[PDB]
Parts: sequence; structure tokens; C-alpha cells
Amino acid sequence: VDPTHFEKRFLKRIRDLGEGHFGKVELCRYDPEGDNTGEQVAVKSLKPHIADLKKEIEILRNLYHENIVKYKGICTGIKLIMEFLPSGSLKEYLPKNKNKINLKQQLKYAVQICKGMDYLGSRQYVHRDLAARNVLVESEHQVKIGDFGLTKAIETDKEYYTVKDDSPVFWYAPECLMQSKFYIASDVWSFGVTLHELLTYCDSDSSPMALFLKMIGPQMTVTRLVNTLKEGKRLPCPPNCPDEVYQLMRKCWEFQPSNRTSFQNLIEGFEALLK
Ligand SMILES: COc1cc2ccccc2cc1-c1[nH]ncc1NC(=O)c1cnn2cccnc12
Repeated sequence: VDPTHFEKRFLKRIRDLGEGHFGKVELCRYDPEGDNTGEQVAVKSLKPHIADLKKEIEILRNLYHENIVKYKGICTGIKLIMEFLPSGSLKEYLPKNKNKINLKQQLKYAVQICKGMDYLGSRQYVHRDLAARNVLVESEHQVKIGDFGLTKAIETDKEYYTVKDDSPVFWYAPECLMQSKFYIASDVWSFGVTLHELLTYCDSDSSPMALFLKMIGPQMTVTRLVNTLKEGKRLPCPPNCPDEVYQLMRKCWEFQPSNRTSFQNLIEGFEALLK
């Protein structure tokens, strides 16, 4: 018996967790005993792209880190089976838990995101989609990177991956916008934007999209965004965020990828502030 092979007849749908343009994640119970005692699992599938999901499954199958969502297996068309985290993403959890999550916890979550991300980089992958919606809450003390839908391997001895083919433009570094080039330093830029979200408790009115649209004016959006970044304009300091924290966030946003901070330097910076 292969423990990573989930039989369709025992995989019982409970409800939707979230839906995208091409796929969805559902809460299922794998119940071979048929008495509702089986384990709850998160199941990613496509709407009735297939080749991309198979590449995603093989990426996650080989990633093992305390801050990366656990691969469980497959249901073969194919479905990706993962551990279920009931608290959902930071985007859903943070607005409902402000009283529980203070600055010290936001900085520990920031460290955890950086550790998962530094690990993905050491395995030669560029995430391309780091945003709060992709960071899952295990507990009030732990987060995990929860999706790898856009993840690409960077060729040995190369610095970036060029993407051929709906992009999260308000989280994208200037090289991603202008040349479709994705470096490890591009994920650091996206991390800076995710840190801004975490510090605002994912407030929709001060989302990266809302804030950049106010700067540029509410097919032409991306050109105005690139121009705004070339002028040196950046997302403002979050309310109640100390300047020393905002300075670390600003180091994620150096125009040139080679001038940006590393995830290791960010971890060191946050750990210095936590003392
Ligand atoms: C990362 O979340 C999504 C990714 C998607 C990727 C593609 C399409 C839809 C997606 C929806 C979600 C999502 N939206 N609202 C909550 C959640 N996910 C969880 O609540 C969740 C709970 N354990 N779990 C394990 C793996 C993945 N997701 C989860």
C-alpha cells in the first residue's frame, strides 16, 4: 500500500476553501473506514494548465521545510493532496485576529516566511507569486508557504528564469514587469510587499493594489506602475510600523535586483529587532 496514493472512492469533498480562475482548493476527508474518522486534507484540482499542475506536484513532493505546506500525495487528470491548515491564509486570518497578533508576532511570521523562501532558493526555485493569500496559518505561532502554482526552476549557472505566458503585477519587481525575468531577488521584492500586507493586517483599503492605484491614477496600468517605480516611488510606511522595520522593507525594493537584501540578511535584521 502506497501512503501517498489517495483512492478517489475514499476522498470525500466537504466544502470549497478557495477558488482561482483555473483551479480550486477544497477541504476533503480521506475516509477509507467510512465512519468520518479519516484525516482532513486540502485538495488542489483544476476546473474542467494540466501539465503545469503535474510540474507543481513534482516540485512540492520534493520540498521538506517546517515553513512549507506538507505534500501528502495524489489522486489520479490529477489532484494534489496536502495537509489541511484550518486557519486559512494570512489574508483571511489577520483581519479577524488583530488583538492576538502584535508586532512581535508579525516579525516572527516575517522570519518564518523568509526561512521557507530561503530554502526554496537553495533548491534553485523562484516562487513568482509570494503574497499574503499564499501564506497559510498553522497556528498563532506558525505560518507556511502554501502554494507553488507559478514556481520555476532557475537553470544551473543562470541568474533568472524568463516566463513566456494574469500576473500579480502589484507584487512584481521592475525586471518582472519590463522583461518577464524572475530572479531570487525578484521574490525578495515580492516578500517586501507581503511584509507590507502583514503589517497592515491585510487591510483591503490599504492593499498594495489600492495604494499603487492611488499613486498612478485609478491596458495602461503596468506602464504607469513601471514609471512610478523608476521615479523611486514606493509603498508608504504601514500605520504604527516602526521606521527600523520599514527600512528593512525598503531594502527589498532597490530598483536593481543585485542591490537588494538577501532573505538571510532580512532574517538577521528581524532577529536583531526581536531581542
Ligand atoms: C493557498 O491557498 C489557496 C491556494 C489556491 C490556489 C489555486 C486556486 C485556489 C486556491 C485557494 C486557496 C485558498 N483560498 N482561501 C483559502 C485557501 N486555502 C486554504 O485555506 C488551505 C488550507 N490548507 N491548505 C493547504 C494547501 C493549500 N491551501 C490550503
